[PDB]
Amino acid sequence: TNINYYKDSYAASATRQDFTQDPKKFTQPVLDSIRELSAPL
Amino acid sequence: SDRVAQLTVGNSSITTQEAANIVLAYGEWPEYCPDTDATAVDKPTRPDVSVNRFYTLDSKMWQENSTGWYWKFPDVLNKTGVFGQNAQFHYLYRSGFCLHVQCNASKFHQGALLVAVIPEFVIAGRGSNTKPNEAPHPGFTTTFPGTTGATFHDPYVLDSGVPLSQALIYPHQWVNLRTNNCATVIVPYINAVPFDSAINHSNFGLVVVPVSPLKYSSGATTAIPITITIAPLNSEFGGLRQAVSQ
Amino acid sequence: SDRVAQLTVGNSSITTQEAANIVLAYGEWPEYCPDTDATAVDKPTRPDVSVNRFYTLDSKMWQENSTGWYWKFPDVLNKTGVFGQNAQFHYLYRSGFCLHVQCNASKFHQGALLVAVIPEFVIAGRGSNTKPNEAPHPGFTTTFPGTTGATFHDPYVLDSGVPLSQALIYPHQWVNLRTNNCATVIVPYINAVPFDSAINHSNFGLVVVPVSPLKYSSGATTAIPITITIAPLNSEFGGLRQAVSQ
Amino acid sequence: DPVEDIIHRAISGATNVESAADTTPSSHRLETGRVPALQAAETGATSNATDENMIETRCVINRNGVLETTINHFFSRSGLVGVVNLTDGGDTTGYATWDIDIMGFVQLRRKCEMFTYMRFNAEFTFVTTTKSGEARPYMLQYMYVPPGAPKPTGRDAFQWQTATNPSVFVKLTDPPAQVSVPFMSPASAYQWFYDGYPTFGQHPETSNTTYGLCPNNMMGTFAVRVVSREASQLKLQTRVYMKLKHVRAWVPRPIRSQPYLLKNFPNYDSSKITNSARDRSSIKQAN
Amino acid sequence: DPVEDIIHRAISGATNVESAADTTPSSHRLETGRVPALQAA
Ligand SMILES: CCCCCCCCCCCCC/C=C/[C@H](O)[C@H](N)CO
Repeated sequence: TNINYYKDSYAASATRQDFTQDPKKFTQPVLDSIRELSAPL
Repeated sequence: SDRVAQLTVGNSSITTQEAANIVLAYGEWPEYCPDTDATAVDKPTRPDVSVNRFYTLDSKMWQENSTGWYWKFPDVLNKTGVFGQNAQFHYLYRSGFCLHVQCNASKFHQGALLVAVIPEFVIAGRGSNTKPNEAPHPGFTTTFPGTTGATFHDPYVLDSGVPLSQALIYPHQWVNLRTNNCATVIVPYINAVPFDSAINHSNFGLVVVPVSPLKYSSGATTAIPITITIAPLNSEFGGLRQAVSQ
Repeated sequence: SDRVAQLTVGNSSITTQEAANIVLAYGEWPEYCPDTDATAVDKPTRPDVSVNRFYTLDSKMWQENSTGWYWKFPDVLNKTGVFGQNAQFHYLYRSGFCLHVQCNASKFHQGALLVAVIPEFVIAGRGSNTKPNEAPHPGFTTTFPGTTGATFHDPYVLDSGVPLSQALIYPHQWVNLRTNNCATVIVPYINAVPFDSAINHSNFGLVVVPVSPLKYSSGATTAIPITITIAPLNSEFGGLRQAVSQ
Repeated sequence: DPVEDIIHRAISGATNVESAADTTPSSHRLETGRVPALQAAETGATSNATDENMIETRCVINRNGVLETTINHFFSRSGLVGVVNLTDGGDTTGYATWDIDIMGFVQLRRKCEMFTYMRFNAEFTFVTTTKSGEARPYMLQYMYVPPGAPKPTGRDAFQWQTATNPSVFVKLTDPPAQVSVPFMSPASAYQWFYDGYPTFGQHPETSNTTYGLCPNNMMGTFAVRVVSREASQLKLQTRVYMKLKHVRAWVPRPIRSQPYLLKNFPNYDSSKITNSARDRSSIKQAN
Repeated sequence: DPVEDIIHRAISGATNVESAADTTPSSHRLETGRVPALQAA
């Protein structure tokens, strides 16, 4: 419900927050899925 | 099943017994540039089998005191192969790389190497001088060592003034002599621009640093070479002109 | 798949690469005492995570001439941990044990140990005297050695006057240096009574006897420790009173 | 159809998570060939071993908020990117010029250098005062000079007419001046590390000073004067703060371990290497 | 329900056998990975 006083959108505030995570790309960048309960090799 | 594996691209093939899985950097595959992301209007060339394939570079002999080595990828391949010729005749370049590092050793050897793909890897000058005009700058041949590669002076900071302990934040794989004899990582094309010049810019470097040193017993084989194999993958070129190698 | 394994109880965990399966003594699991079998009318306490968990004792160094060792379980744990404190404040005790023995060695070592859980294991006096008043009796500290354990004088009879060859009639497992590096056995609570005092009575003993001796070659590691880990499992206590340790 | 060979995803996905993860009750396990503890660090994947698998846990429903750690709240804090000294009375002079670089000094530089690529808008705030800290009712002019625009050659120069170059007129006693800036790079992201050269040609091994520089980061110049026909006698200092908003970040990287010797270059002194840690007495005694 | 963690067989069975066990006719086997002889003591 924010407000912008100018017609240039980059002058606005922090806009809307967001929650997004996919650590899977940093944590497990592996091409064969490793089941967490089973032996990796 | 997971240990054994075979790659193939072009007319080249690699087989491994003792390999440990495969690293796909940042969870994305190499792709051709989409129409939306494209900017330059010329029709790019896509050579495929003539360019995309495994290229093997000269081998590094790893010794008890070895400090590590590094390479720059749209460098090492500029003077070699058909990939190198397209790179000299074209102003624009895009591709990903499939990377493979290989070190054999006996079950009586011990040690560990850290293989890492570190984008926009910028080596630094070594000296205490704070004045910008007299400050040392790290040579041309130290920045782009070419096929022969360059070695670290002080690997602990990676020559970048940055701690090696945190290098695990980069797509990386260990080659541990007791576990696996090779390391494999696929890198999609990353940069702030859709295409970029191959001879000027180096997208990413590779770092093989011997974290735990090399140790063995008398009578064992002393010479332990390290060999790297790189496959330019899903390549594109554009901006054709006369050959400029430098 | 069967070789690798991991236990867990309480806040403690054990992992093994080379383990060979698991022995469940007499085909029954540890249980709480059923209402029908119960006799004492007080409400027993069931501490769970504070008591049930793996406890590691001091390690025995196994030497070429080693004759074997033994322990008594509701003994070793009476002076250690929270399990030991409940045992001194309570007159009544019931529980089963999960037992794990661990001996590492290289593929160049050879030998075999016999791990066995032998209920109501009663050591005997050693001497030729037939008169009951002058006959020797085997000490206090030989009967209940405590955490430090005791060693056999003549393991062939198990100090009980009984042949060791027939000790396989007890829940048992071999640890063979070429096959497995550890032995694991789960023992349900057995006795002629639903509860029994922990400090007076020893339900069962453990026997690690080096059947085939320890042999290796010059230059190999000489020191070969043996370590035992025991988890009191599914414990119960009753008859609260002031602490009696002896 | 006439020739066949001419006839010819990702891995994961992002989950919206508003709060920290919970914990579910678990109990003892005794069986074989199920081992969450054993991992392989060689594969390059971090340990997927969780709490619930390792030991016995209770049921915990976690209400702790994860919001404050987003990159967009992490750079929402303003910092000092440059400070320019203006003396209108000394000799001729009359103007001050500051080439825009947010690498000028440390704290904000060290934050932005843990990512290789950043796209964002910015908000600049100009805190101006006397060398003595006092404020006096003088009017100042802040003119932004995009790349290729002619720089002011003096206090009376025609450069200051500003028919195009945006300016800010503010008196010195007034509240600070604050403006929003868009993302002006000719590329699609700022990049704090460029390995390569801006131009073609020969690259000497004696002085490489061309190396490392990325032209896409050059935003031009910020100039300041004081508006009068006669030269005022005063000394003046202008601190520049910038919020960093609407931020996106790519391919993170490690923090700087070593003190920064230079503004544009990641140089360090190799004799003084700090060994980021604190020294200790042997091992196996913790404090 | 207010707290979750407070919210929480054998192996074999006995067969009645009146007489000793019988024997059933078998023949030669030649194949792989079926080995009743190899045991682990
Ligand atoms: C009235 C004055 C307004 C000034 C507006 C200028 C805004 C500049 C754009 C944001 C800053 C871009 C990021 C800076 C890049 C680096 O600091 C250097 N160029 C590289 O060393």
